[PDB]
Formats: sequence, structure tokens, C-alpha cells
Amino acid sequence: TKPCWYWDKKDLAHTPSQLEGLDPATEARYRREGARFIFDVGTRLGLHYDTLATGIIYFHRFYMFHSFKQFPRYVTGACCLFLAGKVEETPKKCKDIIKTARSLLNDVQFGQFGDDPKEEVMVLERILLQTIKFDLQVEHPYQFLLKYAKQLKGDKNKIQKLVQMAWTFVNDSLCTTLSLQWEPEIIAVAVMYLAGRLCKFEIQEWTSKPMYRRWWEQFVQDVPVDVLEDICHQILDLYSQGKQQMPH
Amino acid sequence: TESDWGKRCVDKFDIIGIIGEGTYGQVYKAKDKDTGELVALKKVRLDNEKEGFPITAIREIKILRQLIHRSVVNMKEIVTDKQDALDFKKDKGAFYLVFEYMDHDLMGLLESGLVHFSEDHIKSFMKQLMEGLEYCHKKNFLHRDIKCSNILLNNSGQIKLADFGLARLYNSEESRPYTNKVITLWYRPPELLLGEERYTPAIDVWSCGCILGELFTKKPIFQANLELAQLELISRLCGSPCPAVWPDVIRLPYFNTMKPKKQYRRRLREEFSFIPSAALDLLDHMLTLDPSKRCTAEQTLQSDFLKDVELSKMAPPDLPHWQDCHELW
Amino acid sequence: MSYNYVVTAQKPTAVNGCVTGHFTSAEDLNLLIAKNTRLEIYVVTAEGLRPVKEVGMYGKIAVMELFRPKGESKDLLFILTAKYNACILEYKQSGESIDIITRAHGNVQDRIGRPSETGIIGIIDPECRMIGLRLYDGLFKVIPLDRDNKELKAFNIRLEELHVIDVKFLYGCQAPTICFVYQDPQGRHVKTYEVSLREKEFNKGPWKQENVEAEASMVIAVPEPFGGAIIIGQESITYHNGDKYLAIAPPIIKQSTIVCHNRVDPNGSRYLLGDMEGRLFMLLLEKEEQMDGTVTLKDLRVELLGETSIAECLTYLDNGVVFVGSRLGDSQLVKLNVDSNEQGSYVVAMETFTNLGPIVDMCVVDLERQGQGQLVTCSGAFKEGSLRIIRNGQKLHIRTVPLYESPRKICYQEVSQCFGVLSSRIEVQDTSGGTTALRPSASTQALSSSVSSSKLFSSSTAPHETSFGEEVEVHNLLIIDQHTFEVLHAHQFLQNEYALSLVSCKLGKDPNTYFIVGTAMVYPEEAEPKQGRIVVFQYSDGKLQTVAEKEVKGAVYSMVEFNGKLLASINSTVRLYEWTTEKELRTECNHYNNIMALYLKTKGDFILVGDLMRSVLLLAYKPMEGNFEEIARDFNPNWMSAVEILDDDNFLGAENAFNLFVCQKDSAATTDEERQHLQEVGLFHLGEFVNVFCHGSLVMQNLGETSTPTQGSVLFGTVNGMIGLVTSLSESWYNLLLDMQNRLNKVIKSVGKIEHSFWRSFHTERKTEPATGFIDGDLIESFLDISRPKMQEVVANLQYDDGSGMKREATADDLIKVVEELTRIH
Ligand SMILES: O=C(CCn1cnc2ccccc2c1=O)Nc1ccc(Br)cn1
Repeated sequence: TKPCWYWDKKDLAHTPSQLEGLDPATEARYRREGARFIFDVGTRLGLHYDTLATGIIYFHRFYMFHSFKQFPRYVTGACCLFLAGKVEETPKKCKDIIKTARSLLNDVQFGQFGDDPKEEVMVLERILLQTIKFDLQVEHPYQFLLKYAKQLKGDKNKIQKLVQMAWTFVNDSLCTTLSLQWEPEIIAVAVMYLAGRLCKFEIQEWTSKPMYRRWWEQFVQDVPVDVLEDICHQILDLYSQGKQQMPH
Repeated sequence: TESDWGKRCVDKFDIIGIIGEGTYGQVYKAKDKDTGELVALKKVRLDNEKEGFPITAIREIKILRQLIHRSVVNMKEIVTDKQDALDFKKDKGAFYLVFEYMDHDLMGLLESGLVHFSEDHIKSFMKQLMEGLEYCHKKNFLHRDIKCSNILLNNSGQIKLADFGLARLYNSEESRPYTNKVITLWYRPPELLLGEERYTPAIDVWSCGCILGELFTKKPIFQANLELAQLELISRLCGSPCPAVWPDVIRLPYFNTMKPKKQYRRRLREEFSFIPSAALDLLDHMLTLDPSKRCTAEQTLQSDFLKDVELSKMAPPDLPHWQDCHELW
Repeated sequence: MSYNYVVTAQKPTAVNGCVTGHFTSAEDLNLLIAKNTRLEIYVVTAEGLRPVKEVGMYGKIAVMELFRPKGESKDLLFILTAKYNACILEYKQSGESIDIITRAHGNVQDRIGRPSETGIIGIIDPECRMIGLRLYDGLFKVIPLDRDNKELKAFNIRLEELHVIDVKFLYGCQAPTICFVYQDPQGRHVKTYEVSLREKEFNKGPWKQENVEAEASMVIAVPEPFGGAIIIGQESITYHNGDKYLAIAPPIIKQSTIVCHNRVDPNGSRYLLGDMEGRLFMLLLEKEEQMDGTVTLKDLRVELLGETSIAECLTYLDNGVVFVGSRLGDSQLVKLNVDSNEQGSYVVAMETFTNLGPIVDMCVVDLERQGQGQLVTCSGAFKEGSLRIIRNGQKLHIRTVPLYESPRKICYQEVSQCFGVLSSRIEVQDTSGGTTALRPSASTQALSSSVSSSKLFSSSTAPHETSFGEEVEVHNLLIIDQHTFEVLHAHQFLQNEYALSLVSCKLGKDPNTYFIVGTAMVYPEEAEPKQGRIVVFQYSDGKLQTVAEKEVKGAVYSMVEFNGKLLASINSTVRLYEWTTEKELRTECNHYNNIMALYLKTKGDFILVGDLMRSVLLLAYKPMEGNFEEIARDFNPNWMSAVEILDDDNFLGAENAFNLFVCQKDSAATTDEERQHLQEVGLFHLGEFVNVFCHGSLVMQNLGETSTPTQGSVLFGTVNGMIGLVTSLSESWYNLLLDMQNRLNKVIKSVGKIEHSFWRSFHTERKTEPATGFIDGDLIESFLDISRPKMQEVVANLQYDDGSGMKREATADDLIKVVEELTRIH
């Protein structure tokens, strides 16, 4: 019926890129640069947050089936965003994506697009669609962060601080392979969990069940803390490696 | 696995013929070589490459893999031409969208004059249609092109909706700008004639009401060539748009521009006095000028006309296939 | 685009309706006979009819009635066309000048309405206060007959009874009153309503509802001496007036269905009745005068008079003469005698008016070697069945060959100097367990005979029960001599086997020329036949032999010879068979994308297929590959009655709605989709039902007979007996003739003031599109009949194009020559 789009962290040491001699750090770097490229180009084009995420999910899935050494990442990124725009009904002309890509990329980077940038991108759509197995509908942590936050009752300012911090953690998680490990529902809970720990808030009290210390179980069944903490660990690692710090 | 779409080749189907000219490519009848199942293949051409894969097909792939209803056509898979190219840049092969084959379409059955629908046939037909439309509307999808051609009918009496190329998501919260001229004129709602662009899911209800009437006359109700004349025909029957029956009509862009010859009174019940009462009430409510006063899909299913229809006793149309070959003297 | 020309070689001969009255003068007795689109006016003499006038109308005549409102000296005529064009007409004569006056005109079509099963009904009040029209289910339209309604505007009264069988305006009522038989789930019923012009609604009617015979078919309004109504069914005749109820159920009428009724005595004492086997009856109203001075209806009696042609309409003229208007056979003038003849009949034949009847099929053959060509037609139905040989010798010479059974398909075998004709006759289940024919006919009067011995379906085990009295068709292949038209042989097919297709061809390397018949096993249970056979016959030395048979899993509707191979349509499948050296049929290739392949035509390696609902499909044989290919399909939904190939690119079709169309390959190969599209390029409303298209002409064209601008000759036969010709034009010739039509339509006065452009508009219940690509030859050939002032008016400012002179003005005399040339094609 429908394809399976989730792997185990251990499985990512056997990506096509890893097996062509790319080391884990480099593939992680390539994934961040490609995702952030997709984000920045689309933000400049005025694209909805779901359109940016859909392109990023297409991107991350693509390089579970192909190698970074044979498919230049910024071409792949541009193609993903181009398709994402049509899927999410925020369409853009390919020439406009190329234009914006030039502004944000240095000359070496825009070299990946070769002599004919639009062609290199449009040609890739066929490979992208077959690679993503024509499963175009994607759900993102954002909708669940809002669906779950709407069921919290309490100080408006305290909850809004929780939502915005968690929203920032979602945007940051798009640079990682978490999109390939955990369903979006879990991500939304994980980011709520992280924001709560950082803000010293006890979300259990805003839920319909104030003595249910595992508040996330009323939104996402069968999620151990082990998972929510692995996710938190992975999100904060990005901040520690970079010079950036938690939003608070 | 069954889910790995886009890889299997179209070799796996014996092409029987062409069952129609489509938007993005032609539609072909075919038989599966392995199972013998009859299927329908919609050709998608990426060879134009102006904008790559056409969005009309992207919408139909995106939506129909989410929608699972008996009255909604099932896309079975997507298959490709033999690529025959090691390099993906050279490849210009097309993609085929596999669908369950349906024996007939409503337009074909009515246009050839070959069918007759009894009340119990119409009940079975409309219950399936409106149940499917309900499933779609509850999933926040708008068909946006309901016409007799798009309503497929199997010989057993099963109805399936099938052209989701113009279908898009609807938010009751965030009103979004949309494409005004989205439905065929014969089945287009008055709001879209006056240019709402903020259309509700009640645009599809209007279309089905036109069909409800059409199944009782065997002729479409509002047949016109230009947008103003349609509004005139609708007005002759339903009454002229006036703020008294549609208080927000003044907000629609073309209300002052487009006006009928007169401020007509509604005659729908008079000109349809030959219809059963249960249906006339369904028609009257479905062909309501104000989309916020027009009935919902669910409300049609909870009507005296459709409420107690049991679909286990499906009703095939007459569909004579012999002794119509030779006319009786 | 493409440019074509359609002309009428023989006008419709079937009588659609006949009425009598005082239309031409308050003094003369008239007979108005309606043929499709044609009105014939006669005056009743002691010997026969005297013709006085014939007019055409731009419409099929659906209603025809004569009435005389207070203040008029003579009867006026109401005609409603099938496209809902209504009018009131008057005859006016000024010495030698006869013209028809349009007193009122209008189109009464409703934007919304369901067309009724029993068709348009029109009736007029005995006081001529209103015209009643039953056009749509659930509605009654009343046209007030006041001097002020010249637009024939009318109002609709809501009718609760949705399924109406028949209605008449009753006599002897205080208000206008209708009597109608209707059907609802509880059976059939007779009901009455009063009609109020003041209130524009129905009021409760004079006499109570009675539930009537399940197959009650016709309503007779009996005149005031009796009053009330008579209801005719399948088994019984009943009279209902107030509390009075009578019922006679004589066993004689149960045998054949009664189709028409007419009044003999204006007092109502005697009525004529006719049935589908030609039997003519007299219905007698036996009076009984009470001492009150009142006259009551005592009893009803039915008496058999004799035999006429199966009649659609009957009218009693005067003295002993009745006019038998027939749709299925020759119309007749018959005299009723008081004394029976020695055979027991009171009916003797006076005149026979030729009716080409339903033309089921036809072939064009030069039998006399006149270089001209002759048309042999499969004409008539049942006892009126015949073969008609037509040659263009100024009139058409028509020889008639009676068969007394239904002809279905005709083909010509020259090697054997004979014709093959497929026929079916009606037998009835009799007490023996077998069946008995109602009369001897061609298949029983053959010199030699044979019956099929095939055991293909003999395994049966499928039960089909028979009840005494039920009808069955018995199908035969007749071998008929081309000179004497003697039935030399007749082969009866298997029980419940229908013969649907016949071809005479040689196949493969076989020297022998064969008769090949396609059949279908028809059981009353099946929706679509699932068994059939293709059987090869050799007519040799006065005997038909059975060369080979091929079983098929369906009905073989059409077979055509394809370059020594056999092309056959079995249900949805189109198949090509090869004829082996072992004299058996072997399948080569198949095509399956059809709903029902009803019609096949070929030209070279190209095949045109006609479908029940998918219009026309161009299919091609790829000899290199040994299979079929779909060249181009028409995607407009049309129900086909006949198809023809005009040339390698243009294809002609006939719709069940009485429409013609032409499709051409797009001839622009930018995209594969464009090529695979047959573009409707010509659209035309003919007004006739075309059963057969045949290539040929009856005109003599050899040794220098001057040819014409038009190219090609396709002849078509129709249900109403009309024979016509479709030919092609050059772009220049079309625009000249089209521009001339628009000029002629402004000049020529139409009966009923019907717009010519409207009449020829393509028309189905769901579409009306203006005509395209076709020149109405009958309009063009009418230029020669308009007065000189009108001719010169037509040619004013008329310019030719694409000629030796790019722009050339036209005089009246130039066009008279052009049209006279066009009169030679027909
Ligand atoms: O089009 C049909 C019904 C049959 N039909 C309808 N029009 C025709 C026109 C031309 C020739 C054949 C046909 C013909 O066979 N079914 C269908 C359509 C889309 C999908 Br997805 C699945 N089934």
C-alpha cells in the first residue's frame, strides 16, 4: 500500500554516500548545507513553512537512496523545492529558483548546476519522483505542535513561549536525519518536551489530566522517554557544535 | 513491494485502445498481463518540460493516494515507459497513472439517449455520489470539476468520482485566494459566476444538484455558452441574486456588473413539479443561491430522499444492450 | 474543414398521419395526408382523390388537426413540429394562384421538462376554445385559441398523473373536459379533468375514475348523441360515460394489436379499427332510446370487414371509401361493401399508392446493363415486406416484389445471376409444441429449400419455456433470381437464430464465390447475445450447400470483405479471418475497444467502425505486423444508425436523432493526440432515420454525359422511404452555394414561418448546434421554382471566388444553369 520512510540511526552508516568513502561528519555537513540551502532559497521566494519542509524531506529521503558524490546537493535541493512547490500548491517557476540560488551560492557552488542550471534541475525531477516512490503527501511537526498546543490551557504567555521555542526546534531539526527516524507527531512532542525542560515548565498541569506526568501519552501513544530524549540530545547537539545557543 | 511506484514498466499491460483525450495525456484501456484485470492508463508527458511534471497530475497523485472510498476511483499504481537510457537526462519517457477501469461514464449514457433512470436508480446513484463527496469534503478536499463526464458508473451500479485534477485543499479557518473559473459552465455555481475566488465546498454541491435535476429530465438544466447567459438561466429558475436572499452578494466582485434581465422570482418548484417531493426538496436546497444557505453533502444524505436508501440493493441503470441494435416497427 | 452536399432523390413516402375536413373551401371535402416534413392536400371525388397542393415544412410533422373556430367560413389547420414549432395555417386561392397562409406561429418548447414515452399528443376542444398539448411528463400545456394569441403563447397546468398513455377532449361537457388513460404502479386508469382558461388550472372532472385494462392503448371521444369515451386495449373495448359502463371482449381482437381508430358516422354509431396484421374491423354502437326521449348506449359489437395494409392512420372519406395510410406498407384506397364477396370479405382494393416502407438495407446493381444503375431495396415489414427495384428512367420507375415477410439485408452475387436476401417471418407457438405461420411467404414458397443441421449449440441444457400464442421470428436466407425475382431457394436457420449480416465474396485462393451469413442466438433471457455463428454457403445448380461454419461467442452484427479476408464484428470485438486451403475460417487479428461494433466499412487497409454509443472509430490493418491499429476515434457521444466512408480522410455518420455528421483526420501531425482525434467537421439535421449508406448513382454517366461540380455519390435509405444522396464540393463551390442559401432563406417564405437555419441545426434532447459543412440541396434546387422578381433579388451583390476570375458577379440566369446542373446528380 504505502511506503516506509523511517530508518534506524544505525542504518545511516550504510547510506550510499557512506559506502562511497564519505565519512559520517561530511554527509551530515552536506545534509545541513542542502537543507539550509532549500530553506534560504524558499524563504527569499516567500514560501510557506510547509513548502520548505516538504522540499527538505524530499532532499533527506533522496540521499538515503543515492550518493552525494554523484548527485550535487544544491541541484538536488533546488529540484526538491521546485517539486515541493507544486505538491504544496505554492508553485514557483524553475527559472526563479535558479535566479535566487545564484544569489545565495558562490561561483564554485553554482558550478554544480553546470552550463545549463535550469536543465540540470528539471531533468532531475524524473529521478526525484521515482526515488520518493510518488508518495508526495508529507506531514510535518508544525501541525501537531499547534494541534497539541491548542489543548493546553493556562497562561497564554507561558504557553506561547513554549510554542515559539519548540517551533524553533522544529526548524532546526530539518537540518538533521530526525525526519528520517521518527514520525512528525513524535518530533512535535519531543520539541514541546525540550522547550518545557529549558523553560522550567510542567506541561502536565495544562493538560486535561493534571496528574498524568507523561502528558505526551495523551497526544502520541507508545512513545518512551528514551525516544523523546534521544531526539532532544540530537537537537541540542546542533547548538553545541555551532556557536549558536538555545533560543530561550 | 506494492508501494514502490514509478518503477514497474508499462510492458505489464496489454493496451486495448484509447478511452479518451485527457488533460495531460491520453487515457487508454488496458489489461494487466499477470492478473487479467482491466485498468485505465492516464499518460503523463514530461517531454514539454516547461514546468516538468504537470500539476494537474500531481494533485491527482497526491489526493487519490489519501482518499479511500467506494465512490472514489482508486489509483492502483504508476508505471513508466522502458527508459532505454542509462543517462537520466536523455530519458524523455512518460509516466502512466493506473486506475480501475469503469465500464461507462454518465455523459456517455445520457448523451446517446440509451438509458432511463427510475427514482430508485437515482436514489442509488445520488447516495453513492453524495457519500463520496462527503468523504472528500470531510477530508477538506474540493473536487472543483463535477460534471457528468467525471462521474463513472460500473455496469453493476457502482458510482465513482474520478477527475481530481482541479482538486485542492479547503480551510474553513484561513480563507485563501483561489482560481475563480474552475468548473464547467453548465455545472458552475452562481458564486463562481460572480467571481467569489473565496469559494466554499458548496460549489461542488451545486454541481451535483444540476445532475440531480438532469437525471430527472435527461437534459442539463443550465445550458449556456457564456457566463452572463448562465446567470440568466439560473436566475430564471432559482431567482435573481438579490441581497434579500444572499446578503453577501453585494460583496462579490461582479454583482453590479453582471445582472439578469429582471429580478426574477424563484420558480424551481413550479418548473420541476414532475419530480418526487423528496427529490424536489433535495433539488431546491442544493440549488440555493447563497452558498452559506446551500445544503452540505451530509445534509443531503440525511434527507427524506436519500436517508433510507439501502445500498446493498444497488440499482443498475436500464442500459439496454440488445434489440436497440434493431429499432422496433 | 470539409464541404458536402445532401439532396433528396425520392421524397418520404410513409404516411405519418391523415385527417379530413373542409380546409381548401367550406364546400369541398379534403384529405390532408402528412408524410415526414411533407403535407399533401387532396379533394375527395367520387372516383378517388384530386390532388390540389403540396407543401414542405422545415420540420417533422408531429401534430396535424383541422378545426373551425366560430367566425371562420372553413377549417384551419394546426401543425406542431417535432422540434416544437407550432403554427395555424390557412388555404387561400386566387384563381390559379394557390398559397398557404401562416395565421399564427410560435415555438412552445419548455426550458425544463421530461419528454413523454408515448410522444407528443395534440388535441383540440370541440368548441375550438383551446389546443391541448402533452409534451412533457407531469405537465399539460394549454394554448388559448383566442383571436389575440397569434404568438401561440400558452400556460402549463400541473398534472399529478406523470405517465399518460393517451388523452382526448370529450364531447358534451359543460366545460372543456379531458379524458386520459394513465399508468401508475397500481395499473392503468381512466380519469377526467375540466380545463379552466380563467383559472389556468384543472377542476374535478365529470365522471369517476375506472381502472382499466393493463394495456389500454387508445381513447376515443364519442360524439354527443352518446357522449363519453371508448377505451381500446389488447383484449377488451370499454365505454365509460358517467355511471354507464360497458365492456365487450371478443376473442378476435386478442390476436393482433389494434393501432388505429376513426369515426365513420358523425353520430358516433360506427367506428373503424385496425390491427397490425392488416385486419380492419367495424365497431358498432347499438342505440336504445328510452321513453324519456333520451338515447343510451345499449351494447358494443365488433365485426371483421377484411384486410388492408398494416395502417398507421385510417380515414373514412365518403360513400364506401376509406384511406389506409400505411407506414410499413403501401397506402391504399379501399371500398367497403354492404354485401360480402364470395370469400367473406367486405373490403375491395381501389388504388395502391407506393410506399418504399422502411428501407432496412439496399444494394446498387446495373441489372439491365444500362450503364445507369439500379437500386434494389429491402422495403416494408411483415406481410407488407417487399423488394423494390428503382431506376431513374421524369419519374422513378419502381418495380415491386412482394415477399409477405420482413427483409433484413440484401447482397448481390453476379456469378450466380441472383440476389441473396435475409428475411424473417413470424410464426406462433401452436398446440403441437411447434409453431405455425400466419400466412405463406417467400421463405415458404421457395422452389427448393433447406434447414440448417448445425450441432454447434445443440448441447443446450439451457431451458427456454414456450407458452401457446407467443410469437417467434424464423430467419431465412433467400436466393432470388435477378431477372424474374423468383425465390429459387430458401435456407431456414436454427431455432432462435437471427440472421444479421450477409456478404457475397470470394476469399483467399478460393475460386468459388460464396454467400456468408452472420447470426446471433437470441434468447428472451439474454441482455446481449453470447452465441452466434458465421456460416459459408455456396449457391450452385439451384441448391445452397453449407461449406463451413465458425462458432463465435456473440452476435455477428456486420461482416465486410477485406482484401480476400473476412472482417466481422462480434459484439465488442472486431475480427479479421483468413480463408484457408482447407475451406475453414482462421482468425488473424482482433480489436476489442468497442461497446458494440454495429457497423463496418472498409477502404484499402482502413476500417471505419460504428458503435452503439461511441460514434465512429478509424482502424487500420498493418500487413507488416498482422494486427490492427487505432488511427483516430471520434470522442463525441453519438448513437449510430449507419456509417459510410467518403474518402481516405472524410467519414460520414448517421445519428439516431435524425442527424448527419462528417469527421476528418486532423491532417496536422504536431502531436500524436491530434492525429488520434476525429474532428467533427460537418453537422446537419436531416430529419430522417438513415438505415443504410450505399455508394452509387442511378443516373447514366458513361460516354460523355456531362459531369458536375460535385464529386462522389453516396445513396442513403431511411425508415420513412426517403432516398437521398450525399456528395462533396470544393471550398469555392461550397461558399458560393452557402452564401446563396443565406440569400434564399431571406427571400423564400416558409410554411409556419419556421427559420430554415433552425430546422437544419443539429439537434438532440441535450444539444442544438448550428449546421456546418453541409449544403441543403433542396434549398438550392428550389431557386428554380421561385418567381423571377425573387431570383434577381437573390443574385444582387453576389460574387464568386477562386475561379478564372477571382471576383465575378452573378446574374439570375447564371445560377439557373448551375442549379440545373445540380438537378442531374439526383
Ligand atoms: O471512460 C470510461 C468509461 C468507458 N468509456 C468512456 N468513454 C469512451 C470514449 C471513447 C471510447 C471508449 C470509451 C469508453 O470505453 N472509464 C474510465 C475513465 C477513466 C478512468 Br481513471 C477509468 N475508467
